[PDB]
This record gives sequence, structure tokens and C-alpha cells, in this order.
Amino acid sequence: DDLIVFYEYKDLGCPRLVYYDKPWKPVVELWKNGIVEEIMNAEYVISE
Amino acid sequence: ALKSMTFLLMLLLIFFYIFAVTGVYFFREYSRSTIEGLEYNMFFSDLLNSLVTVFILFTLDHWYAVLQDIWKVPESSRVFSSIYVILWLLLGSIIFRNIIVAMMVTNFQNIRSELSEEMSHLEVQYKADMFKQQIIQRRQ
Repeated sequence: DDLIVFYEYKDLGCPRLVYYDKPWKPVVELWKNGIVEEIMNAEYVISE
Repeated sequence: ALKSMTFLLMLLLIFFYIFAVTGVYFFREYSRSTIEGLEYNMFFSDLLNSLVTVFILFTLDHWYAVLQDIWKVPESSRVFSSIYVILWLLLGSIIFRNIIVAMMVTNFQNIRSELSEEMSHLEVQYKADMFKQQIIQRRQ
């Protein structure tokens, strides 16, 4: 119904920007002790 | 000349208007894309930027490099956009430059025509004056 959402800048940060009707998949990277080492290529899911 | 600029100027500006506002949302995925490495991105961003870049295409400076910088957009078989901008730049540049130079040389043509008819009328009047001088002399 009258659902609301509280954005948290400190936990999340500036959100990504996407547009209407664009086939998009996210890109994610693996971090070992805080240095980029290899991009993800696994089976993964997103949810709300 | 600038008095003679009556309709061709508003034809030029209205063609500029329609083509710029058509090309605003044609290479939309150029400026509105997540590509990190790009340097002509701002050209197609705003409506004023669209006016500036279609004026650049009208002037025809580095259209080659503009096209290669828009080629970083994923090539969708160039079926509508690239042919549209190429046709716009070529047609507008040649048609308007040619129409202005044609009408300016036409202005020079009628300037010389009215000048020549003025000298011809002056010569006819001089011949009539000399003939009437003969008539007057014989009349004494």
C-alpha cells in the first residue's frame, strides 16, 4: 500500500544509475584483503 | 543583401531546429551510457549541446573523428542513426551553402543589371538630347 523506503547513505553510498528498457547485468569483483584480484564469473542471483 | 535575406534565413534556422531536435534523442545512448573512456560524451547531452554539435556538423569540421567517437556506441548495424546524421550534415551543408552563394551571385547579377539599364537609359537620353540639339539649331 503506502510503503516507504529509508535510504541509508553511509551503508550504501551513491546508487548506480540505469535507464528504462536496457538489458543489464551487474558486474561484481572479488576482494581479498582489500585489493581487486579477479572479476566474478559465477552463477549468482539477485533479490529484493 | 541582408534586406534580401527574408525567407532563406528562417528556412535555414527552422531546418536547424527540426534536425537538431530530431537528433537529440537519436544518439541518446552515446551520452547516456556507462562507458568510462569517452571524450565527446557532452556533445550529445543537452539540448543546447545538441544545437552546438549539429552546428559543428553544419560547419563540417572533424566529422570523421566525431563519427569514430560515436562508434564507441554498440554498433546496431548502423541502420538508422549513422545514415541519419550523415545525410543531415551533407544535405544541410551543401544545400544551404549552395543556396546562399547562388542567391548572393543573383544579387550581384541584378545589381549589375540595374546599373547597366541606368547607363543605357542615360545613353538613350544623351542621343535624344543631341538629336534635339540638331532640331533646335535647324529651328533657329
